[PDB]
Amino acid sequence: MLKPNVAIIVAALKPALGIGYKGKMPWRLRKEIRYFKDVTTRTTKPNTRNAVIMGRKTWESIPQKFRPLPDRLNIILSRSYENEIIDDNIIHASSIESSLNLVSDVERVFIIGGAEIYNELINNSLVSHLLITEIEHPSPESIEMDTFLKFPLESWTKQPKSELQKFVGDTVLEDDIKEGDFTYNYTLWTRK
Ligand SMILES: NC(=O)C1=CN([C@@H]2O[C@H](COP(=O)(O)OP(=O)(O)OC[C@H]3O[C@@H](n4cnc5c(N)ncnc54)[C@H](OP(=O)(O)O)[C@@H]3O)[C@@H](O)[C@H]2O)C=CC1
Ligand SMILES: Nc1nc(N)c2c(Cl)c(N)ccc2n1
Repeated sequence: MLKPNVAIIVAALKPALGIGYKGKMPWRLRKEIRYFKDVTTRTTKPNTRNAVIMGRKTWESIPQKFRPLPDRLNIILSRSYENEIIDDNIIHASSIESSLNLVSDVERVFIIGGAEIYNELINNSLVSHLLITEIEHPSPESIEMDTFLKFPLESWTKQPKSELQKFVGDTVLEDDIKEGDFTYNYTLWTRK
């Protein structure tokens, strides 16, 4: 696959854009996990699938019994890996672009984390869209976080919900979803 458009998908707590703590997500938002699953799995073309790219630490954080993520091509990046097709669902690679050379019959490509991957790949011009779940809490400072997004948002434009809807197709997008003390909304951003 040559120069595909790539999307980053992440959930962050405003205003600092915290995304983790000691290797885990600092929240368990049931509806959000379901949205992640649907957006990253659904395709429109016929015999295609989407590809999810992640850092080695992220891969290792998924219980072995629950990986690879089903119904998607999984690509794991490590600076120590040789470009290798493990099986039909798993690819090992040392760079995003090399990994993409190994794929065919992929519709969309998503970067799913973690922090290091995100903070590095945001500056790669292959990244054309950001799907950011913006999470709000009454006392954000009470949530322990050690990992944050460092995205140059001044170079990106948040699109209206209509554009997000068009992006996701059929997926139901509820507004101001509440789960415990968290309130969240899905958003789409494109480069200026
Ligand atoms: N809020 C959210 O939506 C999400 C949050 N996260 C959070 O992220 C955190 C984990 O992030 P982090 O620890 O940084 O882990 P990552 O998943 O980003 O893995 C980092 C590893 O990826 C490899 N890697 C990193 N950059 C590159 C590169 N540019 N090219 C090739 N390989 C590269 C390296 O592997 P090697 O060392 O083998 O070279 C590095 O050690 C947790 O807190 C987790 O909860 C994760 C996903 C979503
Ligand atoms: N928005 C969004 N983005 C991710 N990358 C997510 C991941 Cl990897 C897990 N595991 C769960 C929810 C997510 N939610």
